[PDB]
Amino acid sequence: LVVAFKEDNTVAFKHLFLKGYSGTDEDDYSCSVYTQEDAYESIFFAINQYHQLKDITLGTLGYGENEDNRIGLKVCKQHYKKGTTLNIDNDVELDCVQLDLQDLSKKPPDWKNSSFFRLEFYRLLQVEISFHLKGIDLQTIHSRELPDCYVFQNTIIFDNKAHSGKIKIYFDSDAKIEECKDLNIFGST
Amino acid sequence: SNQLVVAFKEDNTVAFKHLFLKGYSGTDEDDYSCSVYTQEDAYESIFFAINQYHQLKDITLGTLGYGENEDNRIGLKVCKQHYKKGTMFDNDVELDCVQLDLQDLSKKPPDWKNSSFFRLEFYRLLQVEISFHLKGIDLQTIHSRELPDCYVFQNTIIFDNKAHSGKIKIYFDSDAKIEECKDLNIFGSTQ
Amino acid sequence: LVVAFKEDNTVAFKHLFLKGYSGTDEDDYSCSVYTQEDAYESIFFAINQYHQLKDITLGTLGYGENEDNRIGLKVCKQHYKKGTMIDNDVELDCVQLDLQDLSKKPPDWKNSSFFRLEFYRLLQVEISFHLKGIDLQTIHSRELPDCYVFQNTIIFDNKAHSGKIKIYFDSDAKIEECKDLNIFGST
Amino acid sequence: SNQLVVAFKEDNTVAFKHLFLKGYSGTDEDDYSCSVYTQEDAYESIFFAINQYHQLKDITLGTLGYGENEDNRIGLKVCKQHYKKGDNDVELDCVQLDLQDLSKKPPDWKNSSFFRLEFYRLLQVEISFHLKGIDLQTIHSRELPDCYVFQNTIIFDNKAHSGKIKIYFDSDAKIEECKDLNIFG
Repeated sequence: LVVAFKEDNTVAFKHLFLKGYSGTDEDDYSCSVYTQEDAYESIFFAINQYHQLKDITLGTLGYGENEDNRIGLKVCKQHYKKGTTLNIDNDVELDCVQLDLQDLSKKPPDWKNSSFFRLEFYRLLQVEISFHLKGIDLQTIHSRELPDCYVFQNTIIFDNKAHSGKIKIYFDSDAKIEECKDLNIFGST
Repeated sequence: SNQLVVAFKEDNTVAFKHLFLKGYSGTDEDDYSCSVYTQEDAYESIFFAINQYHQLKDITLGTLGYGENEDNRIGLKVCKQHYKKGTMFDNDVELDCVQLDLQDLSKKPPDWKNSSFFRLEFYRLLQVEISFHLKGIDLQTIHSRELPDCYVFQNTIIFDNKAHSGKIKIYFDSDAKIEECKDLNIFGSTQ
Repeated sequence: LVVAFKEDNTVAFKHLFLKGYSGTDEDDYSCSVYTQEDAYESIFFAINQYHQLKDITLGTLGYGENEDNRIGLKVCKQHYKKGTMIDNDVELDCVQLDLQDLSKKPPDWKNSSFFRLEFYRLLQVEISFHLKGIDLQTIHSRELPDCYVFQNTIIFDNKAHSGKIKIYFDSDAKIEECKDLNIFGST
Repeated sequence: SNQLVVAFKEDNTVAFKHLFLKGYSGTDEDDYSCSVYTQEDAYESIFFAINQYHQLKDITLGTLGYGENEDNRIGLKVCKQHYKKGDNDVELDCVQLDLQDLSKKPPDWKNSSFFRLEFYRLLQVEISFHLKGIDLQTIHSRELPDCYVFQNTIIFDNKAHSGKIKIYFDSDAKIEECKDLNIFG
């Protein structure tokens, strides 16, 4: 459970998945956005970087299995419930979409034009992207005589819970040692 | 009973500085937010603020809406102070004002950009002042369906050239006050 | 005297004539360049900002008459004489560029043999010009007109020959009563 | 360690970092000069260094010149350490790039199989070249001219395998027996 390996990977993930990430966290969150375009650009950047991860990462990474034993990312949006001037009820509605690698690979990407991604920011509490990545620590392949395999449970949160006109973008990564699943490491062929 | 949350007033002001101040770095330069040292950057900053107001519906991430100004109309007021024309020039200062309605900004091309008002003579310019009202709702602390209180933001952007040193100091002031919502529409909402 | 007006103007001049000036000085010098392209771009930027000063400045400025009652900027270069590669012989070449020379379309000065620098033997390039400015806060109260003459100098120092050129901006302000002189935008 | 004009050695090394490290901010990131988090950035930074060496003549503001290697032929060496795919489990490949190879249009070297890196088993890439420089502040009087030989080395360090490559720039200056090579003028 090498803290350095867990930590060094997280920094690299912030640079890969957070559009415009300056290199240092802004406060408790990694960065923020103040406009609808920047919010959409940041959400779509994270998704497109996951899709193309194979040709981006400089690590010994691979896609990981999710709760259903499938590879892909989940996108959740929490909105205040609407009704029939201020058309909002305090009841929160949670919508989710699972995007498989085939869905992202499709040309044109039909997911971008979905009604799910037409956000209503005036009643939006947050958007949460979540995906799993499997990585190997090669500094222990020769030491242990069996590679230290890690499972990263990555989560990107676009928190708009303040409703102050700024969205705080958080990047969480939970690493856990695991056994090898014989999953393909991006670079190897 | 005090009902204004300082955090909500201040968090919104930070966001307005990002929306209306062109190139705003994220932190204030000194007592003023940012400065400009050329005529182009000065015009670009003036025009950026007006165009951001115009397109606010598609920019803001808050629960905002346009607010009725001092005289009950919708829109933003631009003002310029300048030493009156003379042989190199009390009441030596001349104050010209211009009220731009939502329809004036919506014309494509906005005819306001080509106005003689916006042809500034920087050698005798004291300052330019942009002023507009925004209404906002704190959803985190309403906890009620009807009777939502709204923060009335009395926003002002000042382009101070009173020093005449070659630098224009850009200030952003925002005065929040709790008020009745009074039937004004929240940008992303529909029925 | 009004130090604030002298210093506030120097800050503005650094933003107007120093290409890419970040807003704060780098060390004792304002900024530096590490390539020939950046060095040429910085020299030409200063000159072109002088030429177009009328449509750039936010102050109450005007061009200043040089020591010999002339309008324009002077550009001086210091190159080593053809050495090995006397103590040391340096070739100090100068060019005076009048406002009519800068106004000529196309600018023939850019294509001059003067501006074909040999950086391996270049000690420095120095751009110098005069600007006259008025402090309108001295006319706000009484009717006494306080005028200033700025003796501006931009120096591209390659005297170390270490691969970096240090760019210094000096400005000497002197209170000299104006004589109904031309100010940008006045009619 | 004699005739230690430390200022000249260090002033040149700063300028080298600006010429050969792509996007170098002006100050080192930590113990290394800068880092890269994507394969495209890693390739752009590698190729930027090589292309700046190729065009050094039209870039440098110093009194520089190319330096000869043990080969007695001017050029840069690129080395890559990879884990053997499958006592030594590391594989070291090295190439030399002549100035004629860099000068040919189109540069055929960019499209070579040597430059198709497998980042999952890559430990590091190392560009290494020699540059000769003269300190003109010691020839002024026509007495004793000091010639320096800079043994520059850029390292793209992926030994952590954490997804970030640390870029180190080294420069070893030595006063040598001045063999007055073309000083780009």
